[PDB]
Amino acid sequence: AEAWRSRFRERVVEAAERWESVGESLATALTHLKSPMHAGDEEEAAAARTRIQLAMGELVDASRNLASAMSLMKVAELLALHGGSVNPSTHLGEISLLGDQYLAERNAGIKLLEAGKDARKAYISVDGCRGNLDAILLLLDHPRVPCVDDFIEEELFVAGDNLQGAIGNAKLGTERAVGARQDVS
Repeated sequence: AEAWRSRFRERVVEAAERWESVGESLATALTHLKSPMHAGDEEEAAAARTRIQLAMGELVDASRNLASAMSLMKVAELLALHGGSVNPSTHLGEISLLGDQYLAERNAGIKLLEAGKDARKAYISVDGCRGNLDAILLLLDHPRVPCVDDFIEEELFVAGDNLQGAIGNAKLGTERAVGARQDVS
């Protein structure tokens, strides 16, 4: 009923920082993916590869900070499940079983559980976007393929769609994590 609650707050505070970093990296990645990419000239292909490598660097940052946010939020939940348990040998089965003396942590925990889902969906969508950008890199090395620029256009569209999905998940996840922070601050 004491120390774990501070640790819980610190983890929620740090999770919200990670989430805000994720949103910034995803947004910057998308700025690189707006205009068309072309393979039919070596200079245009090089321009496109550079844009892709910039986007990829932002997506690695986003993925890392998503992985950190998930870990932090999970540890916070477990702090509460163990900390809130009446018997020192056992942990609570789920956050909604927390006693009403820990209402702040219980309210925060409910948000962290859904933020966890938001983070996992964002992570998956980022990996999808990466997959599309990897496909474009393959297509840029086959300029003689008929219709190669149509295939690039297809993959670029899907990359943006996947990334826009992640952006939406991160918006919600960040909102939940800041809500959780507010619950315990």
